[PDB]
Amino acid sequence: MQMPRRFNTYCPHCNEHQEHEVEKVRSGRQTGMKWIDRQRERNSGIGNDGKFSKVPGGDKPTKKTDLKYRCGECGKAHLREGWRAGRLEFQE
Amino acid sequence: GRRIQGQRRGRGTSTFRAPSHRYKADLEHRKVEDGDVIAGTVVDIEHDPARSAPVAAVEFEDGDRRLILAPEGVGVGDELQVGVSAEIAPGNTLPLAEIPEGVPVCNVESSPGDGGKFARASGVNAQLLTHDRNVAVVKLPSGEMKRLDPQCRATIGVVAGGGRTDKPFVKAGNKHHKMKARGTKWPNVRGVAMNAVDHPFGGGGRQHPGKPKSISRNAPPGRKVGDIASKRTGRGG
Amino acid sequence: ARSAYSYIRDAWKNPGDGQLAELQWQRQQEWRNEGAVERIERPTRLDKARSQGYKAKQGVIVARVSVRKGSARKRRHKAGRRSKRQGVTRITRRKDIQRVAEERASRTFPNLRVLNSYSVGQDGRQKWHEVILIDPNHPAIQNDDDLSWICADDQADRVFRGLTGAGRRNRGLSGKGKGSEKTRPSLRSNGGKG
Amino acid sequence: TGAGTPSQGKKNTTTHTKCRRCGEKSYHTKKKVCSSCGFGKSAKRRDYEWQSKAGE
RNA sequence: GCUUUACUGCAGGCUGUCGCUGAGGACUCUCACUCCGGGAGGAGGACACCGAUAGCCGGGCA
RNA sequence: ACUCGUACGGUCACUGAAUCCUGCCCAGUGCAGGUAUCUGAACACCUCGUACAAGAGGACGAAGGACCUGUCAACGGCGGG
RNA sequence: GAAACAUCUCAGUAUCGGGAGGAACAGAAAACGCAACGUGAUGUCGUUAGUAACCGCGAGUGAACGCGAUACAGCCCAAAC
Ligand SMILES: [Cl-]
Ligand SMILES: [Cl-]
Ligand SMILES: [Cl-]
Ligand SMILES: [Cl-]
Ligand SMILES: [K+]
Ligand SMILES: [Mg+2]
Ligand SMILES: [Mg+2]
Ligand SMILES: [Mg+2]
Ligand SMILES: [Mg+2]
Ligand SMILES: [Mg+2]
Ligand SMILES: [Mg+2]
Ligand SMILES: [Mg+2]
Ligand SMILES: [Mg+2]
Ligand SMILES: [Mg+2]
Ligand SMILES: [Mg+2]
Ligand SMILES: [Mg+2]
Ligand SMILES: [Mg+2]
Ligand SMILES: [Mg+2]
Ligand SMILES: [Mg+2]
Ligand SMILES: [Mg+2]
Ligand SMILES: [Mg+2]
Ligand SMILES: [Mg+2]
Ligand code: NA
Ligand code: NA
Ligand code: NA
Ligand code: NA
Ligand code: NA
Ligand code: NA
Ligand code: NA
Ligand code: NA
Ligand SMILES: [Sr+2]
Ligand SMILES: [Sr+2]
Ligand SMILES: [Sr+2]
Ligand SMILES: [Sr+2]
Ligand SMILES: [Sr+2]
Ligand SMILES: [Sr+2]
Ligand SMILES: [Sr+2]
Ligand SMILES: [Sr+2]
Ligand SMILES: [Sr+2]
Ligand SMILES: [Sr+2]
Ligand SMILES: [Sr+2]
Ligand SMILES: [Sr+2]
Ligand SMILES: [Sr+2]
Ligand SMILES: [Sr+2]
Ligand SMILES: [Sr+2]
Repeated sequence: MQMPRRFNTYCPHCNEHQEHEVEKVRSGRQTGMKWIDRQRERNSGIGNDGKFSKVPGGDKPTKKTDLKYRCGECGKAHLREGWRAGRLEFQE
Repeated sequence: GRRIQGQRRGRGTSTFRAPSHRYKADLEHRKVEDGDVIAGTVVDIEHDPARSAPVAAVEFEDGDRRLILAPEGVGVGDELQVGVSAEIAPGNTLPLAEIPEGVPVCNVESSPGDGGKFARASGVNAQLLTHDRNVAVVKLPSGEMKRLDPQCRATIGVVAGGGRTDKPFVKAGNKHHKMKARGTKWPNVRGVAMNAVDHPFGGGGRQHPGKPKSISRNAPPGRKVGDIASKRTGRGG
Repeated sequence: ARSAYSYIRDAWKNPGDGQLAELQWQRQQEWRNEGAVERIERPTRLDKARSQGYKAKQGVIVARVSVRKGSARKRRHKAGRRSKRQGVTRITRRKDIQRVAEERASRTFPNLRVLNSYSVGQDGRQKWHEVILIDPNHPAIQNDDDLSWICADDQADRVFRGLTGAGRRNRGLSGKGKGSEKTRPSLRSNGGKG
Repeated sequence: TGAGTPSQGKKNTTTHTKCRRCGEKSYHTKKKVCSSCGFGKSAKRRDYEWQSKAGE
């Protein structure tokens, strides 16, 4: 479906309606310093590693919209509930 | 599964061992210092149970009765010389440097003074080709050009008992007798005729191998069967 | 002023530097041709020996022992084992090479008792340790106010029961507080969790 | 030839005999080792923890 | 029990790297180390062996 | 162990006396050789980060793989229109 | 056992190798960290507590400091000279 790049909607930070910009959530790179990364190093030895021996699962036929709604004046972003869309293209 | 036949081999049990107690001599070259004044007379010609070829019994000048690897045309009464200044006659042992080019040689050493490693089986010979101050190129019975140290000793002539492979065994009984004198388990049951538990090619409703016969070099013992690291297979092409 | 001993100590802080580098390169050639346990008249590291309890007295013996480098010489499982217990290569023994050296020495000398030991280097394939052993039955030791404790019946086979300094360190008994909950008073009393 | 009654007839070999150390008829006269006390194998007497129930 | 391109692992083989290990991206040397030689001495040589780790193959085995 | 053995050897497999013979196929799988280029781990090295460290990135790149070739008395195949 | 099963669990259990004693082991702080102007070798008992902590964060696993007791005991080298 088609989505407008810029449009007027509510801002939970400013507490009033402002012109928001829509952007797709880009995956932030991992540090490899969280607890789970340290547990992967610790709990891995001879033989099977339990949960750390599992490989990433499949995909759903259609993913939900992963979007960021950036405010035009205060410059802060907010997250919303996504909806199933096979393709999401922006207008302007 | 169960360990394959080739694995039971290495354990060195009775069935796989050679009848060493029935063997005559470890046919090595004599230990001379430097001088060549070591010669001997051939007393007898005996049969060697380890190689199915004849072996000459020689008595040396100092009184040492040793069995030597007999070349062709060596008889009782004949004098054989061992050393650096030795005569270029069939049955004499002298280093590769002193032996002229184009002369068939046998019982060649790998490292000088080992006693002879190459060209020892019935009727075979090594061919001495090139000379140098550093290297003596010898052409081994397989057709390989072996670069050797000129100080490596060797006996002149082809090994005795030539043409052994020419006559067929005809019957299983003759093979039985030959094999009872060697370090080999005989008869040979095909893997394809065994159970899956016993061999990689075992099993099936009919007799055929499981996967293809050409196995990798990196294959572990128990799986390395069939055609080991074959560069090619078949006759044609 | 500095002792002559302090110089043997300072040389051994870096066994790959100076005159000692050349000394060890020469000595190891003779050591590689020596046995498993070789009794020596005098210690290679006098400072360390004396520091550990050695005295130039009767009944005080020193012996150099060579033990192989690396992990456990483990045989693979011949029966059913879960993936976690199927290893061969990465398994290491719980006793250190120094403790193996002390035990081998004590067996070569059944009448003597292990006092202490120290490292005297290694090459690519083995490690060498010199073990100070004591004769509990010699009167030269039964009358020594510094060493006569080793003569007591309860000090019999002290090395095999882990009563050596290397024994006590390998048992995790160094720390008196945090971290030594499963090690003191013994590994066995704590259900073998140390 | 059956593995039962007809194969029992060839049994005239002496293996297990009275032991010099323990007195049991377990000294294998061909192996020179006692199956009961371990004479010929060890200086220590043959004993195992499985000869009794675990908590006994 | 058995099979395999089932899941997960474990041996084993191949290969890089570190230690042993030294002198003057290819090369010379000899002093460790290896082998041959009864010995004198010869071949090889900082490689190989061995210890450690990494990648690949890996129903040979669990 | 083989081995008091050394290619006329002995290891690993297939077929199964003699006689007449043994066609075509290397695409897949296997094995083996080669490989400009691509891919390819760790150590060391360089950048960022941290008064250090974790960590992120780069350069280099072994076997292996991609790719090419050889091979069926190697696993096997020899149809429909 | 986890109602399968691989980590986990059974369990450092069964079993095996070596060794001492009448009891063993431990032990006079490179401790603790109710953070203190505080405690003062070590075992053990009660408690702290199924607490903190671990864990396909599943099933399960699981301390310590302190406190109340028992009994109490502190010492010897290496080196300097
Ligand atoms: Cl989206
Ligand atoms: Cl044959
Ligand atoms: Cl002791
Ligand atoms: Cl307190
Ligand atoms: K289990
Ligand atoms: Mg011979
Ligand atoms: Mg033939
Ligand atoms: Mg036989
Ligand atoms: Mg057959
Ligand atoms: Mg059958
Ligand atoms: Mg059947
Ligand atoms: Mg099989
Ligand atoms: Mg057939
Ligand atoms: Mg067939
Ligand atoms: Mg206790
Ligand atoms: Mg040798
Ligand atoms: Mg299986
Ligand atoms: Mg048939
Ligand atoms: Mg269950
Ligand atoms: Mg579950
Ligand atoms: Mg537990
Ligand atoms: Mg504490
Ligand atoms: Na851990
Ligand atoms: Na002793
Ligand atoms: Na522990
Ligand atoms: Na079955
Ligand atoms: Na093909
Ligand atoms: Na169940
Ligand atoms: Na089951
Ligand atoms: Na777990
Ligand atoms: Sr860990
Ligand atoms: Sr693992
Ligand atoms: Sr799907
Ligand atoms: Sr020899
Ligand atoms: Sr020989
Ligand atoms: Sr088959
Ligand atoms: Sr053809
Ligand atoms: Sr004893
Ligand atoms: Sr029968
Ligand atoms: Sr009988
Ligand atoms: Sr015995
Ligand atoms: Sr016992
Ligand atoms: Sr035929
Ligand atoms: Sr092909
Ligand atoms: Sr007190």
